[PDB]
Amino acid sequence: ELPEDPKWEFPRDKLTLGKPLGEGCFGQVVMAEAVGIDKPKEAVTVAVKMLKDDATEKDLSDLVSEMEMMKMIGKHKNIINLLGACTQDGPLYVIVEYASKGNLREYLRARREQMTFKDLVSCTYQLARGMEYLASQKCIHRDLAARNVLVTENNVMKIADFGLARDINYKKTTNGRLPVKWMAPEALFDRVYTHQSDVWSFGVLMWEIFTLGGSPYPGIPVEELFKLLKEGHRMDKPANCTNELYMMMRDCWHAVPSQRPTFKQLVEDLDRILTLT
Amino acid sequence: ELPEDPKWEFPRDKLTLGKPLGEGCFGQVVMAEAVGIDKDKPKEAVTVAVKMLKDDATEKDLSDLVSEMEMMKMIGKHKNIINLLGACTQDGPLYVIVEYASKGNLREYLRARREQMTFKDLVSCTYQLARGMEYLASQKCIHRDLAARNVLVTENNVMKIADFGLARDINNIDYYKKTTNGRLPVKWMAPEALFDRVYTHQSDVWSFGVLMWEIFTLGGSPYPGIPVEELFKLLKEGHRMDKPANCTNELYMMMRDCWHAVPSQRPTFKQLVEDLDRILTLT
Amino acid sequence: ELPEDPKWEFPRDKLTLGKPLGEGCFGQVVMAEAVGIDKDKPKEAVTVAVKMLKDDATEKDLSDLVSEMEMMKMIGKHKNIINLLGACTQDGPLYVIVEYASKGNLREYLRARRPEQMTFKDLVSCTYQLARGMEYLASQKCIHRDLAARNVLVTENNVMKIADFGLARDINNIDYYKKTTNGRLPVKWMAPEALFDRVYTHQSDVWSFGVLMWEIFTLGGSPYPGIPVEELFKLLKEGHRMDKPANCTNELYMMMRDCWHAVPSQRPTFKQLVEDLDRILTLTT
Amino acid sequence: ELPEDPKWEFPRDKLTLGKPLGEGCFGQVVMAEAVGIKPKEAVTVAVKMLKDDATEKDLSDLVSEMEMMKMIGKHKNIINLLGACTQDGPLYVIVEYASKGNLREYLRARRPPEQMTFKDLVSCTYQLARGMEYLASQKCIHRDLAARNVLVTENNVMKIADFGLARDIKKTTNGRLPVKWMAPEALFDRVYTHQSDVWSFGVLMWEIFTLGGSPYPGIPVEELFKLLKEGHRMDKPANCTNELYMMMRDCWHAVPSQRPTFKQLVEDLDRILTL
Ligand SMILES: Cc1[nH]nc2c1N=C(c1ccccc1Cl)c1cnc(N3CCOCC3)cc1N2
Ligand SMILES: Cc1[nH]nc2c1N=C(c1ccccc1Cl)c1cnc(N3CCOCC3)cc1N2
Ligand SMILES: Cc1[nH]nc2c1N=C(c1ccccc1Cl)c1cnc(N3CCOCC3)cc1N2
Ligand SMILES: Cc1[nH]nc2c1N=C(c1ccccc1Cl)c1cnc(N3CCOCC3)cc1N2
Ligand SMILES: [Cl-]
Repeated sequence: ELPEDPKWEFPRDKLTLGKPLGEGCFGQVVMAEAVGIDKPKEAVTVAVKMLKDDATEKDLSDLVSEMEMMKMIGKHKNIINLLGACTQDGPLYVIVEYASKGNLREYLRARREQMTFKDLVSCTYQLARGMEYLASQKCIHRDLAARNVLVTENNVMKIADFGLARDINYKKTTNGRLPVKWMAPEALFDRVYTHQSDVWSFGVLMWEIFTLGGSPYPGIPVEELFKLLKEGHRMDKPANCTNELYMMMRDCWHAVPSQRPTFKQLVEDLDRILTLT
Repeated sequence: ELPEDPKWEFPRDKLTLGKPLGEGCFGQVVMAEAVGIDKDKPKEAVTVAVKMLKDDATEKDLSDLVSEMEMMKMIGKHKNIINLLGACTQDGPLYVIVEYASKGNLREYLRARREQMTFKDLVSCTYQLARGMEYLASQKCIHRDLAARNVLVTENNVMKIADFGLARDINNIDYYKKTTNGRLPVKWMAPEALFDRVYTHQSDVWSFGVLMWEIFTLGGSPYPGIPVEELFKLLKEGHRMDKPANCTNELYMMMRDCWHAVPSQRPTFKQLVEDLDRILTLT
Repeated sequence: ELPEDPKWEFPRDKLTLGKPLGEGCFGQVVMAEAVGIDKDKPKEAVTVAVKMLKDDATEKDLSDLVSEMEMMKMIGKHKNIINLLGACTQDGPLYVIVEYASKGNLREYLRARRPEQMTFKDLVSCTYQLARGMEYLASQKCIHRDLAARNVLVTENNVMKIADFGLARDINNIDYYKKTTNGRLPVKWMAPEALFDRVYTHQSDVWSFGVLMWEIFTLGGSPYPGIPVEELFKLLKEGHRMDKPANCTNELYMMMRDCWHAVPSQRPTFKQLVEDLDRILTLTT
Repeated sequence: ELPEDPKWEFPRDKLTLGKPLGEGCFGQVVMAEAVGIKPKEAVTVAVKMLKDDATEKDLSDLVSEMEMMKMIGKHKNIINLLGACTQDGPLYVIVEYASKGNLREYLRARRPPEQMTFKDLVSCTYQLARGMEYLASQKCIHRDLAARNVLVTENNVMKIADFGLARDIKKTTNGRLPVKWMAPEALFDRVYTHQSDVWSFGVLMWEIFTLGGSPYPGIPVEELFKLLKEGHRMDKPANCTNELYMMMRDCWHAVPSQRPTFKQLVEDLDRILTL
């Protein structure tokens, strides 16, 4: 039923299972070592993303689309790479890179052995760079939340959850099935997405980073949240982040999409900060 | 955002917060004692289940919860379907107040009894989940998600259907293929919904057959040993799950009947209510 | 060596072959004149077209004819459908004879007369004959799976006749006929349920009939114009349906849309199509 | 929708659509100017594409045909793949263009009542013969060898074509191949052998020597099996020299081991051209 790209395909037999990394509602993945993925005969360890016993058709449609999305994006230091994809006789298995420390939100939450401010800027800098590569490839993430951004072993940040991604190169969905708190007003109300919306989500992502994994829009119910955005309630600055970042961070959250800064602008703005810290 | 249902609204202050009865991936429900709701105008506390969106939320998830409140008001009351005691639409975050089932949901109700359950008792639940469906489909609605995991058993064991938020009104046009197929789990879905993208009343009966399978083989997963990806390939082939152990052939023939390839020829929901009534009567 | 059917047999000596009329992937038909083939008109030569194996013969083709011949025996005579007149089944080559329509297959014939002259009433009238023809098949519990405009032969004086019966199969006790999957059918004229669920029925035929009206209405135009077969599946799930032809009246177009309903239970059955068409037909003058 | 092989894929924009070049009931082939190939120049190619009446099974046959072509490689005397469009949009499989079409027609349109002489008739046989030789040792077999499925190349170079019914090396359905060109060994027991094609080749030789005349003239397909079951063999064509007639008999040998091997046939033919 599912055709196999020759370059991506990997034999089912070669791969070996490991203790499951996680079992989310979105998808199930099991850590595993796959040998000779590149053949160099190296038994690399790759997390595998796969379906649950009961899978929604949209999940089936989404994971497969997520696998396809990885092929288009070029290998980049920040975005999580796809090393090999399996579409054998058995159930579809996707092989991804393994990030030893888990997602960004959970990594900071476990460091409230300490996180110096320079590292926080560095963590922020890498995300901008990743988005910049995606912008060049015209891919829009649609999430950009700390909770699905894998931070790898030796602290190099990695973007993740490309299942929701679409290739940009307005009206295919109402921009539902996405976390509202991390979602842009333009997408929320008019159901269209653009690079700016990721930047707004990225603006929310910065609060996740600067609140040491803290949840955004504290004390506000999602139903209530529709109203504040129209009137302009933007969250106050996190303690650790310096004031200069806030003007940039707040600028990302804008009423009109055109005003919001593009990624090229953000990385360049961010590159200097690391230098003077 | 939210209007006013004078009969439906229940003030936030009257209802009391409680320990959570599970946190679903889609939404969170927390137990509550409803001071305000009146069994017969007592104004005495009655236990209840509050269903609320958890703060991290899907864009659709807010909509689905709102749809669930809207869907239930239209349905009315039947002894085989979950009640709809209250809503807190007027203020704060949406809170939906729905009656509580002591025994819990049917799928795990059966797994934990693999206690003693007589064969007929099992027929009774299957017979019952059929009476409820008949009323539900006689109100020009398609539940669209029938599965054991969503049939809730009350204390004293009276089966109540749940998760009504997904099902859509089919009153004058029968759910043409608008859907993008993210609506339902593949294992419990009908083939026409899976392939054609059309859902009719009959598709609940295809789903109902799997519900008969789950109930009959002690809350067991269907299409076991078969990956979802591979499932589609033999659905066209027509291979179907075999009769669960200790199930009478007559129920199995009824089960296979539900599994008819042609939606038009599947047993009508009235027939299912009618047969089981005869079947159950013998013993 | 096939078993003889006494009624169908037609002596080889009586039949004397004539020049060939087109070629197909199922074999070929050569015009022939058979003496007194039609009962109640004995000792007369009535032109007949004989379906015979192509010099190069597909094994499926040999089997195909045998099956095709069997279908003719069961359907029974009808003014609007091609009818078996006789058959050659004995020792030697197997010639199967079938009625000869002077004008030819309908889609091409229409393509003959796009501004010859064809008035709108004839186009509506022509559809009525096909709908009536289909009803007999529905009544006789058989389904013509490949019901498309190109295969409908129209006779001299326009008595439209159905054709290319090898695909159609009996449904005496089982309605779906779900066993056959993707063996040999056009995607564009296939119904949606059958294409995806591998089930065919009479409501399923009407969808093929639905398209057949469109081909006929726009002078034998190809169905689903400008859209490739490969990408047809995606639009079909989404609900795209071809637009009404410029020639078409609104009333016919609603029936066309009516014949394309997603749910088979909902589409009209052939009795309704013939009845609805008859009224529309009545007001033509 | 379909996995794209990087080597084979050719961008849709690059190849101008062009116009029709003959037709077949199963699929449609249309000539086109395909810029590029590693010439880096624009030259004509015939792309085979799904026809309007798309059979459900027809799509599978097209994919199999593309697959067959990929493994074979390139030979002088056999039509070989020139890359295919693949994943984006509609699927067109591209093959090399032949100028004069199928050989059977080419021979018919060269019957008197510069026509080919006897050496030219022999020359076609050698080419066709060597091509089977190239195909031979690839662990592949054509399964349908006849004049129509053989395509001449502008400037007279013969190329075997229409590779869909080939399975690179007996559970096959064996419904879709013609009775007359089928090997007796193959038709009756449904067995398929690399050298079972010599009979097909033996029949093919006959088409060339009578400039395309239909094989077993006067014998209907229905009655054909009986003659094959008993001892029988097509008559030697008038144009062909007697030495060839025996080759056909040798090619038609009752048991598969006995039919001359493709190297043998090709080697035997060379002497004849050489002589
Ligand atoms: C797909 C993928 N690729 N790489 C991954 C990974 N998934 C996650 C993950 C975490 C929570 C929820 C969902 C998921 Cl999918 C992950 C989790 N825990 C890791 N850790 C092991 C060692 O110690 C700390 C914990 C590592 C991970 N990395
Ligand atoms: C919406 C609703 N209405 N009524 C409900 C209820 N939700 C559930 C539930 C069950 C499975 C998955 C999700 C959910 Cl939300 C529930 C769970 N467990 C119960 N039991 C308490 C006492 O101990 C045994 C267990 C009772 C429940 N009742
Ligand atoms: C089986 C049969 N029965 N009757 C037939 C007939 N076959 C055909 C035919 C047509 C299209 C495709 C396939 C076929 Cl087989 C036919 C063709 N051409 C005719 N005409 C000759 C004189 O010029 C005008 C045209 C007449 C025909 N009649
Ligand atoms: C695969 C391929 N490669 N090259 C091809 C070609 N297909 C054919 C062909 C022939 C018979 C049956 C099927 C087919 Cl598909 C072809 C036919 N006729 C040509 N002629 C053009 C000029 O006028 C006389 C006719 C040219 C052709 N070229
Ligand atoms: Cl139906």
